[PDB]
Order: sequence, then C-alpha cells, then structure tokens
Amino acid sequence: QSVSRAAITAAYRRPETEAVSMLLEQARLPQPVAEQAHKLAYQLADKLRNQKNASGRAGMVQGLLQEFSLSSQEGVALMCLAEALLRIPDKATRDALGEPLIRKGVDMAMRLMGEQFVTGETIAEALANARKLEEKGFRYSYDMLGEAALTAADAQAYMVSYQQAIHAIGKASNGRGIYEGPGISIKLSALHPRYSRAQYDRVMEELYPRLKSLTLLARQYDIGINIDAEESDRLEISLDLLEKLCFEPELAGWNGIGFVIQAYQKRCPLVIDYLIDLATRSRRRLMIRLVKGAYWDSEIKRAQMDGLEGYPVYTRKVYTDVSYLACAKKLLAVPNLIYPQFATHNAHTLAAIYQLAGQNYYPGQYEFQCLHGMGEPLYEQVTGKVADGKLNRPCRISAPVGTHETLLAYLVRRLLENGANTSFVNRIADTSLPLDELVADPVTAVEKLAQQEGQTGLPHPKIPLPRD
Amino acid sequence: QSVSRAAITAAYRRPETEAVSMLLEQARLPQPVAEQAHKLAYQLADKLRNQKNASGRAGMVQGLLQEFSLSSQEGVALMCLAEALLRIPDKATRDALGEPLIRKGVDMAMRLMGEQFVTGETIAEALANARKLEEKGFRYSYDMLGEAALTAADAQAYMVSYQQAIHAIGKASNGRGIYEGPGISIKLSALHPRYSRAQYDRVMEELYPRLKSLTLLARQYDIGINIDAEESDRLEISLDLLEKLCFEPELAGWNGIGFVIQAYQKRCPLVIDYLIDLATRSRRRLMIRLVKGAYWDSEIKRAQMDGLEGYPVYTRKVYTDVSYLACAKKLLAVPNLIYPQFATHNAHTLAAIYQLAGQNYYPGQYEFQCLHGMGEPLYEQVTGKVADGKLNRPCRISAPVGTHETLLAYLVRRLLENGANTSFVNRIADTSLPLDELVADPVTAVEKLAQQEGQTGLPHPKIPLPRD
Ligand SMILES: Cc1cc2nc3c(=O)[nH]c(=O)nc-3n(C[C@H](O)[C@H](O)[C@H](O)COP(=O)(O)OP(=O)(O)OC[C@@H]3O[C@@H](n4cnc5c(N)ncnc54)[C@H](O)[C@@H]3O)c2cc1C
Ligand SMILES: Cc1cc2nc3c(=O)[nH]c(=O)nc-3n(C[C@H](O)[C@H](O)[C@H](O)COP(=O)(O)OP(=O)(O)OC[C@@H]3O[C@@H](n4cnc5c(N)ncnc54)[C@H](O)[C@@H]3O)c2cc1C
Ligand code: PRO
Ligand code: PRO
Repeated sequence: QSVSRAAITAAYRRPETEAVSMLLEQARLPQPVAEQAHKLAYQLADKLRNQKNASGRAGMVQGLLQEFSLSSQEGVALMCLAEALLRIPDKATRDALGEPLIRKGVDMAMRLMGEQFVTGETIAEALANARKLEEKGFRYSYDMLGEAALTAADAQAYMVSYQQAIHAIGKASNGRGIYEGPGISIKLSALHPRYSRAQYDRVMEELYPRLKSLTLLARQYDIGINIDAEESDRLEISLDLLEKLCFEPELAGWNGIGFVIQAYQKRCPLVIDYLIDLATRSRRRLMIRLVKGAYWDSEIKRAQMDGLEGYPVYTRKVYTDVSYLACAKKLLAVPNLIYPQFATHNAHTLAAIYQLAGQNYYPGQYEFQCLHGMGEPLYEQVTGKVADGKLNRPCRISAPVGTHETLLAYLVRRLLENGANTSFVNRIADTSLPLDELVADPVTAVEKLAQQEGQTGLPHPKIPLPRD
Repeated sequence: QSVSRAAITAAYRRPETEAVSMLLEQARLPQPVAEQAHKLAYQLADKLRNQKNASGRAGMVQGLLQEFSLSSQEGVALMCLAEALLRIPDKATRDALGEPLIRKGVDMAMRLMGEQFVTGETIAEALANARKLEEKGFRYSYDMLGEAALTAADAQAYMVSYQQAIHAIGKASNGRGIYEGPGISIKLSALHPRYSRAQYDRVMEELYPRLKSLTLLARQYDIGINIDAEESDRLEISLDLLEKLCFEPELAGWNGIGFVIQAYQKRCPLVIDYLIDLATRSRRRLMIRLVKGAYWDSEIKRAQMDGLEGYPVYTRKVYTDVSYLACAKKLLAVPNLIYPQFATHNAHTLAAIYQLAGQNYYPGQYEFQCLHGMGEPLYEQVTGKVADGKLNRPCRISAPVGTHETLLAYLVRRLLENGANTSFVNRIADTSLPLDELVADPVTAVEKLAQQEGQTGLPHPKIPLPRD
C-alpha cells in the first residue's frame, strides 16, 4: 500500500478517545469565526423554526395559560368558544351574547411516508420538476433509486437505467457543465451482483467496466458523475475503483468525477489525504461530497455482531460533527485539487462552513448540498441574491428517482435520520429546545463532556466496545 | 337623478326571480367558451387540491381499507406498526420479526387566526415583504386595517395613517405606475365619524376633502387609489363622492382612481351602466374591482330587521356567481373606459373570466386580484411565464396592514368567507366533493334549480322575505 493507503487502513477502528483527540484542534473554529458562525446559525435556525411564527404563537398562548391558570384541554375549549363567537357576524349581537396484512401495511406506510423524499417516478418527470428551483439558483443531482443488486439481471437493469438517465440529464443540461448544470449519482452496489461480499478480482473484471462506461458517457455530456458511499467495509474497494478510473486516458483533463466521503468514519481525514494525493497524481480537480453518513444504525449493529476491536464509526453524534468540521477545513485548503460539496441540513454546520470558507467567495470554490424533502426550507435562505436577504451560495439538491419498488432502503435511511433525537432536523422541530443549544458549537460540546467525564472523546455510555 | 342613477335606485331590492332572470342570458358562456372554462377550472382546481397528492393518497388508503375491511382507527393502528417496523435498520431483522376570560379568549383567538391574513403590522414591514412575489409578476394593493371610525379623533388617525402609507408605497413604487406598481385601498367609513348614518351634507363638507386630498397625493406618486365597497346602504353616497372626485381639475387625465363594486347586489349591473357613463363624461379609464361581496351575513340580518320589501343582495350563492359573470362581460366590453380587476379565489370564476376576456391578451386589458392568505396557492398557477406552465396573467394581492387593535372586523369577514360551506375555498378542501361539482357552471346550476323548482331564481328556501 502507498503511504496514504496504509494510513487509511491503520485508522480503520482506532479508539474514540484517540481519534476524537486528534480531530479536536483541526476542527476548532478560531474565536472570531466561531462567533460569526454562531450568529449566522442562530439566525438561520430562528427563521426556519419560526417561519410561520410558531414560537411567537406559543408565547401568546402561555401568556393566557397563566392569566387564567388553565390546562391544555382547558385553553383549547376556550378557543373553540372564541372561534364560534367570532363567527357571529355583527359585533352588537356577539357582545350582547394475517401476515399479508402486515406485509401490505409496511408497503403502504413506506409509500405514504416516502412521497415527500422522491422527486419523480421517472427521470423525465424528475427533470420536469427542475426549473422551479433551478431558476432560483439551485442545482440538482439525480439519484436513481435501487441498490444492493442481488442478481446479474438486477445489476444489468440498474446499468441500463443509469445510462438512460445520463442521456436524459445530459440533454437537459445542454452544455451547462459540471458546476452549474445537473449531474447524476450512482451506487456501486447497484452495478455488481452481491456487492456486499464481492471479491477484488471480480469487481475489477465486471464492475469497473460498467463504472468506466457510465463515466465516459457522463463526460460526453459534460455532467457530474458522483460515486455514493455505502457500508464501511466497501470503502477500500471503492478507493481502488476510483484510483483506476482517475487514470483513464479518455478521462484526462476532465474534472467531473465525484466521490462521497463519510465524516462519521474514523478513516475520513485519512481518505482526504489519499484523495489530495490522487488528485495530484491523476492531474484533476475531484468533486468531493462531504457527508456525515447515512448508515450509522447498521454500522453499530454490524460491528457488535462481528465482535471486533472497535467501531469504524463514532458513537456520539457530536464527534461526527467535529469530524465533519475538521474534514471540511482540510478540503477547503486545496481548491486546486478538490471542489468541496458540503452536504448538510444542519444550520450550524452550514454556518461554520460558510465562515471557514473565508472572504472572497467565487462560485467554483464550493457548494452546499441537501436531500429533496429535507433541505429546501433551510436553503431557501441561502441560495439566492444578497439583496433578497440570502447568502448567495449555491445548493445542489439530491433528487431520488424511481417507483415504489426501489424506495424501501432509501426511505428507511430517511426515517432513521429524521426520527433520531440527535438529528438537527428532529431537534429544530422541538420548540422546547432553545436555539442556542440547537446550534451549539460541537468542539465546545466535546470539551464540556471531556471536563465532566474525565477525558476527551469517550464512547457513548450506552455503546460499549463490541467485545463487552 | 340622471337616467343611470335612477335605474340604480329602482333596482335596489327587486325580486330575485326577476333579477336572476334578467342576468341569466347576460351571464351565459357561449358553448365553446363554457367548455374551455370547464377544462381550465377543473385543471386549476385539480392542481390546487392535489398539490401534495392529497387525493392519490386517499386512494392508496381506501385500497387497503377494503382489502382488509378495516375501520378508520383500525388502519391507523396498522400504519403505526408499519412505521415502527420501518425504523428497524436492517431488513433481515425486520423480516425475521369570569367574562375577562371570555373577552381575552376572543382577543387571542382573533390574533391567532388572523396572522395568516395580515401582511404586516406597519406599512414598511408590509412593503418589505413585497419583492418575493413582485419578482414573480404579482402586484400589491395595501389595505390599512381599521374602519367604522366612531369619533373625530378616530377618523383623523386613520387619515394620517393613510397619508403616511401613500408616501411609503409611493416611494416604494418609484414611478412604476398604476398598473405595474403597488397601490393603496381606503374605506370611506374610516375617514368620517359615524359614517353608517352620516348625512349627505356633512359627508361632502368633511369626508370629501379628505378623499380628494388622499387622491391628489396618490396621483403625485402615480399609484392606484381604490375606494372599498362596504355596507349596501352606503352605495349611494359612495357614488356621489366618486362622481365629484372624477371631475376634479387636478385629477384630469389621470386614470388611477379605483372603485369596488359588489356582484351580490341586485344593483351591480346598473352601477356598471352608471360607471361607464361616468368614465365617458369625466374622460378617464376607471380601475374597477369586481368582487362578489364581503358583508353577506350582515346584509341578510340587516334587511330582516328593517322588514323591507326585499333584500339588496341575492340569497343563493349561485345567483351571486351568475351576477359576477354577467357583470364581468359588461366590464370587459369597454376597455377604453374601464380597467377591470377580477377579485376571486374561485377556480371556475377565474377560468370563466380568462375565457370571456378573449384572444389577444395585453397586460393593461385586465388583472386578477386576491386576498393575502387566501389566493396565493391558486394564483401561483396563474401569474408567471407560460413556459413554466402558468397562464401569464397578473394578479394583485390585497395586503392588510395593521396591529391586532385594527384586525377584528376584517378577521370576522374572513372567518365567514372561509367557513361557509358555500365558499369555493371551503368546498375545495372537501375531498369528498368531486372536482366537477366544485367547478360546476353557475348558469347551468341556476337552470337546473329552475327546472326542479318550477321557476327561475327563487330565493333561498331558508331565507323568506323580511316580511314573512
Ligand atoms: C446530496 C447528499 C448526498 C449524500 N450522499 C451520501 C452517501 O453517498 N452516503 C451516506 O452515508 N450518506 C450520504 N448523504 C447523507 C448523509 O450522510 C445524511 O443526510 C447526514 O449524515 C445528515 O447530516 P446533517 O449534518 O444534515 O444532520 P445532523 O443532525 O447534524 O447529523 C446527523 C447524523 O450524524 C450521525 N450520527 C447520528 N448519531 C451518531 C452517533 N450516536 N455517533 C456518531 N455519529 C452519529 C450521522 O451520520 C447522522 O445522519 C448524502 C446527503 C446528501 C444531502
Ligand atoms: C383584492 C380584493 C378586494 C376586495 N374588496 C372588497 C370590498 O371592497 N368589499 C367587499 O364587499 N368585498 C371585497 N372583496 C372580497 C370579496 O368580496 C370576497 O372575497 C368574495 O365575495 C369571495 O368571492 P370568491 O369568488 O373568491 O369565492 P366564492 O366561494 O366563489 O363566492 C363567495 C361568496 O358569494 C357570496 N355569497 C355567499 N353566500 C351567498 C348567498 N347564500 N347568496 C348570495 N350570495 C352569497 C358572497 O359575496 C361570498 O363571499 C375584496 C376581495 C379582494 C380579493
Ligand atoms: O442513499 C442515501 O441514503 C444517501 C442519500 C442520497 C444518496 N446517498
Ligand atoms: O374588508 C374586506 O373585507 C374586503 C377585503 C379587502 C378589503 N375589502
């Protein structure tokens, strides 16, 4: 292994106290930036939570809930009475006065809950919905749903669907290019049967030609093509496929190759070192999507079943936040080698990146990204003209495309993300949680914990090492 | 009285069978137009009701509500189970498994329900919220809340507030003119103490100088100034004030004077004849807002208490719809004399006007109008580029401005409008009412009734003549 590859391998499951301790100073926002990040986060979160005055309206209630000392069911009864009285037109009059059931229930609940996250059933239908937000400065990346191909036929169907999508998106793009125009994202698990346990030689012989073919096609249309990151035990093979791809003669001089890295992995900073080296050696700018990570629940369960030395991911959410900030700094440092794409729905994460990116923004410096159905509310404050009170930073929406038959795995990941009490999108709905706690700085949070617990970066109390 | 004024007076309370019979053929859409109106209405209503697939989602439910023959509380219990099961991260595991209380209650319920209809507490705050929709082709008219001045001081305060608003809107308009730029609306009841019973000589001596002053000021900024229509027994005096205003030398050649007429009045078509004559004599194009009418409940109660020969308004909602269509045709016929502004939230009314207005639309031919908090959803399909799937017709939003202390009377009118089972905005929420019934043609509805009941335009069965 190369120096940078060896360093990745060695960091696979290193102890959390150690990993978190190393990240801390790399993630720390310089005091001035910290404060600007705080103010911007607070404001973003305020406008988002209180768009329709959901807090000021709670305040008006409690103001009467005390002046009369009434209960919940009490105050409501009064409002109904007041409503009925307001429907009196004249003021004077008002004044004077088996298993299939279960199998189907799950299918239906998935489809009902899933609609909000799907852009369209077909690529043409998704493209049709693009202009509305593209006219406002948003960009799109299309995500053909369907993964973990089980058969050769499965993988073939996915391959054909991706090709068709690229032709369609590429015709829609119409020369707009990899930054300003739409792109596509692909899952390697979709292109090779039984990817989860696939061996190196079969992946190269079979998966790679498909990856190359799609990438050449994307390049012909000059659209971005991004490789999604999946389970942690596929990181290594994904790097081998990326390595090989970046040295294809037909791809020389083209900067449309994109790759996701997951901040919840202890390996993330080390993967960045490798990528910086790869960009240098292959003479290109890589489009790098920095994400926190979508498979956390399964990663913990997987590690606990394999009874290994440790976890490949962090066990406290705040450590993932710290990792993301440290990694973001590393990416922003090398604008000649990387085009960073900062995927987040978290107002603080967004504000911190906005500040870390420094003065003198230019369009091709970086972009934000979000998931359809989750990020638009927040990024409506961000993408757009400064005169209209926006930040004038581009956001690319990831737009799932497919029918109910391909929706399951993606939906479950969205359920987990939205429903977790640690998630920003969950906590911002909790009007009992003060904005300041919601946008609290992750580094300072970690230092608080370290003081209270006796050392930095201890694992989650409820998540012991697999061997315990 | 002039011929046209005499004809108004004589129509004040004419029998509904007679009034409705006269309107019917004036309102009838020529067969071809009728069908295009139907298709457009249907489509507008479909997109509005089913924006987030609220009907297709009901269809998916009932499809299982039968395949298992489960009740409402039953199906829900299943969805919760299916939701909990979808939160299992791994598929294998999932598979294997006193009076102040009342006085305050009314105040609070008003403010809570009222927020959705108010644009801002102050004119500057309302103006600040303009760009978002003005950038999309919407226009605004600002409605300083507060009416029925009881004292001389009250009316003075309203006068001062209107003046300040005109300066602010006029500075915001910045030369955009009466069609493309924002304007203001005023209530005469706000400018004169105890307007409801005010005598002709005192109104002219006191109200008129204030009306003139505001209109001259509006003209200096070249912004529209619209006179709201209020209770029916103030129609006559409002016409006298308008008559006088239109002959002011300082207003000669200026077409920014606006005036509301209420289609639910039997007098409406006759008022149009008068207005057409007034525009001719005073040598101007009048901005005429055709509305159905906001005071129906009070009008019925007022007439029943005065025990007069009949009602000044129709007693069936469908007759008001017919009156509006007939009046709309009359207005569209005289583009040199009137700039018609068609206020409606009703998809059929809108579609019918769109068709009646004929081929070869030009911006200054007419506009649509709506109330803030009620019309934007519908007009998002209407105002905008044809390429984006819109109708490319302008809509002017009426935007209430003021604090909770001025909100009461307006809110009650909105409660009545929204809550009435006869209102389009109520029925469109009723997913059990088929789109075709919702957008049913009013003339054909009236003819159906006439066949079933034995004659055309009979009063509402539940609303006898006041003397019964
Ligand atoms: C355009 C786009 C593309 C994406 N592509 C991928 C992809 O290819 N692969 C993928 O894995 N994800 C991908 N993601 C999504 C992603 O990783 C999640 O949306 C994300 O982790 C949420 O981060 P957040 O800052 O919005 O929310 P935040 O609420 O700030 O953080 C949320 C989360 O932190 C983590 N976490 C939660 N609990 C813990 C814990 N106890 N210990 C340690 N970490 C914890 C998680 O990673 C998690 O989702 C993509 C997202 C977008 C917007
Ligand atoms: C910009 C703007 C300015 C306005 N200015 C005024 C104004 O100065 N004065 C004013 O009075 N209104 C005014 N209105 C509002 C108005 O009159 C109501 O919003 C309106 O009547 C609703 O009509 P619609 O076509 O949207 O709804 P629809 O549901 O199609 O019709 C609604 C209604 O029909 C009528 N109605 C209801 N029941 C009956 C019945 N049993 N018999 C006969 N008629 C019935 C009513 O007039 C009523 O509101 C204005 C509205 C707007 C948008
Ligand atoms: O599949 C997922 O969950 C993430 C989110 C978009 C694609 N990668
Ligand atoms: O006051 C009302 O109710 C109507 C609606 C806007 C102004 N005239």
